[PDB]
Amino acid sequence: SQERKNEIIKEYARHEGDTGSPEVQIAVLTEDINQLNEHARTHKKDHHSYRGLMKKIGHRRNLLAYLRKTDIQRYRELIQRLGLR
Amino acid sequence: VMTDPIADFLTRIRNANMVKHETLEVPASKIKRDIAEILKREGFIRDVEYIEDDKQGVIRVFLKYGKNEERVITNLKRISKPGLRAYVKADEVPKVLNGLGIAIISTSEGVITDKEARAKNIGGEVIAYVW
Amino acid sequence: VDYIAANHIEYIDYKDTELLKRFISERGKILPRRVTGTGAKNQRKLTIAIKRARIMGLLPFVS
Amino acid sequence: DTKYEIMYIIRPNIDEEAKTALVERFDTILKDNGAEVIESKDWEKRRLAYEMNGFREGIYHIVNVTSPSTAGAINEFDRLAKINDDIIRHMIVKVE
Amino acid sequence: YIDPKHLELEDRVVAINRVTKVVKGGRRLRFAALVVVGDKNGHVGFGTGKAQEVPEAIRKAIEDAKKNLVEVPMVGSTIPHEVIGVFGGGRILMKPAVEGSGVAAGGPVRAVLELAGVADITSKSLGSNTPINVVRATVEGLKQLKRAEEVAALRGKSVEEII
RNA sequence: GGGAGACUUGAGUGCAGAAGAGGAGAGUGGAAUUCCAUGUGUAGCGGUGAAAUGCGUAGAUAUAUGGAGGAACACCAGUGGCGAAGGCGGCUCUCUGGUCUGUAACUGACGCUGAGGCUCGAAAGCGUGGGGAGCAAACAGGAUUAGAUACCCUGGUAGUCCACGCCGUAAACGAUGAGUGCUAAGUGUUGGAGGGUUUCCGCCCUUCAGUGCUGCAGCAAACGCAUUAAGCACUCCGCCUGGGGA
Ligand SMILES: CN[C@@H]1[C@H](O)[C@H](NC)[C@H]2O[C@@]3(O)C(=O)C[C@@H](C)O[C@H]3O[C@@H]2[C@H]1O
Ligand SMILES: [K+]
Ligand SMILES: [K+]
Ligand SMILES: [K+]
Ligand SMILES: [K+]
Ligand SMILES: [K+]
Ligand SMILES: [Mg+2]
Ligand SMILES: [Mg+2]
Ligand SMILES: [Mg+2]
Ligand SMILES: [Mg+2]
Repeated sequence: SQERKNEIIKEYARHEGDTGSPEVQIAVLTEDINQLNEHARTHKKDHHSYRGLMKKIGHRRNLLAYLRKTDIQRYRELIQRLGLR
Repeated sequence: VMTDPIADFLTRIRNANMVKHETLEVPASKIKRDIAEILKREGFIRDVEYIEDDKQGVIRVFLKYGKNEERVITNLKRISKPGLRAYVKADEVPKVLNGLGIAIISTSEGVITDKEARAKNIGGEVIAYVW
Repeated sequence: VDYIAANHIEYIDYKDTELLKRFISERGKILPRRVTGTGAKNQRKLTIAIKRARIMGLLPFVS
Repeated sequence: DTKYEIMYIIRPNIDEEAKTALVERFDTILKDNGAEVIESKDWEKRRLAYEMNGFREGIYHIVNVTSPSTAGAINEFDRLAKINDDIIRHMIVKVE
Repeated sequence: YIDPKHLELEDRVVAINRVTKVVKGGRRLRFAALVVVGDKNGHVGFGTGKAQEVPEAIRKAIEDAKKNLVEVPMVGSTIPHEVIGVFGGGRILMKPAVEGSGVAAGGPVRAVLELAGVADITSKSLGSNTPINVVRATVEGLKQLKRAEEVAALRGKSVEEII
């Protein structure tokens, strides 16, 4: 849902109008990952959609690594907010 | 993804020279400008001009062809590469085609030709050969 | 001549049996887009509409 | 929401009263399961291109409806239309 | 182009190959001869000639080589600078050598260089040894050779400024 | 290289659009084969290079009308489209992935490759339970032949289909790893974008991304490749070192 995406972006935006940033992208990626995990658990055999999920997971991990390298405090804060490891 | 802009610059010159294109354009950098001016003052190129943009600047090179449209620049080669950096001590500075060519070298005194480098009695990184 | 473009219609309802009948040959077989002069995009839309019409009985499958 | 168009064929023999009852029953089905019927109509009465369920004739009735994609109104309508004998064949298509 | 006339040309038979064409009856033997004709002063060329007889094949090759004469830059007793010439599988490397070192080359390359007049040079064939291809590769390298004066004129600098 | 900053072109997000046999789930449509029932009808039908086996007076084949069931989706269909690969072709709906073109609001190098690992992976095959029309290893019979454990013919089980789980191999091929940039053109085609006309259609021009064909420079042992390089360059990975043994 684009409306769900927009509200998530507003919540996690570093400032007003910041559509693209590690935190925003990671938050949006995490919500899509959770929704797509539900989809996969529903359809074990949708292997192509699962590949898309894995691409999202890899991209999210790369963004998290960059954020951890750049600002560890923001990294800690973001993982706390999103309930990540 | 580009990993050696200097090597890409040399390749652009070689390809344009092969097709006898009049000029070529490359994204600009301090090292690229040093190389371009060395070629300029060595006579391997007709002229160099710099264009200012918002990204990184653009450097334009005018290829030099003699009478009968002969290519002055026979070829160019990248010596020191990201995969394997190359450094030479003062007595190791090479001569390209027994001096007919040149070897662009970066030293503590800046990017200079092999002739100047061995006149100063200093080594450095052998960026490229040209002849 | 691309009839769809000439008529200037962007939506192809599968109910317009009159419209579909000019894209199916006798016996109900669909016509090549090269034969009919129609474009690729319009051809795909016509194919879907004709198949749906066949299913709903607006057009005959064979003969 | 997502727009659906539903064209279904009622058998030629049905009485007008029975046809009205059938149409009203299915309209109630759509509304209760969550679909908002923006329009319903009897499109036409046409001879079938081929015999269907032993009939050469039918009454094509259209129902333009709108509903959320997740809502199961369309699914329940399809199940009930298959069950019913008065309707011969139904087609549901998303419309832009 | 180089005019063969006015040049005191001399020839050397690099190789004579016995080549066969299979015909309905059997074999049809011919001789293919590779020859190098040079002037011992910087002009050299190579030619090929096919004929039923060795002398005729050599004569044809010599005429062809005269038509294909080329000139090679030479500094002192050696070539100006190192050069590698490739033609097909052939691949020859040549470097200048100090005075008196001789012509350190093998077979066909010796003929080409000696005929061209070079006296002190080092060589190595890093590719195939097929005589025709190595001779062709040799001349490619010799053409690649460049003169200090021409290079200086091209670059617009004096020869001293170049060196 | 390290550290401290700055930047937006690479990268990604946002916003606006585009096409698609991309995938998974549940339904559904007609053609056709086989079988079943019942009519009409009488001696063959079927098959081969030629024959025979086989089916048929217990009425076959054919023919009309129905009914059953399984599998695949004619026309469209196109060096067309989508997919990382295998692969994906009736139609409808639900869930879902990716790609492409605009804009330049957003972060400011966050990228490329990627041993070891994990996932997918045609067909055949294995396990469990169903399904089974057609086709068909094995097998039976008839032919052919010197022989015929085959090719041909008549039947025909597993299998081919479905659900879950193994298997992880193919000439899994473009017999061409991935990323990036640069280097004549000509001509088709797919999806966009912009403009100049055009009443609209359309025509013409520009440009981005695919897909083909021809063809410079260059490359190549040759065949040929040639902006979809096998050309010119850089980064990372996989792999090769005579044939057989293997
Ligand atoms: C039928 N006559 C043949 C025929 O003319 C052949 N040429 C095609 C011919 O060829 C030959 O001349 C040949 O050259 C080969 C030789 C075996 O036989 C020769 O005689 C050959 C003659 O006998
Ligand atoms: K029904
Ligand atoms: K989609
Ligand atoms: K099985
Ligand atoms: K394949
Ligand atoms: K061995
Ligand atoms: Mg299988
Ligand atoms: Mg058989
Ligand atoms: Mg293998
Ligand atoms: Mg293209």
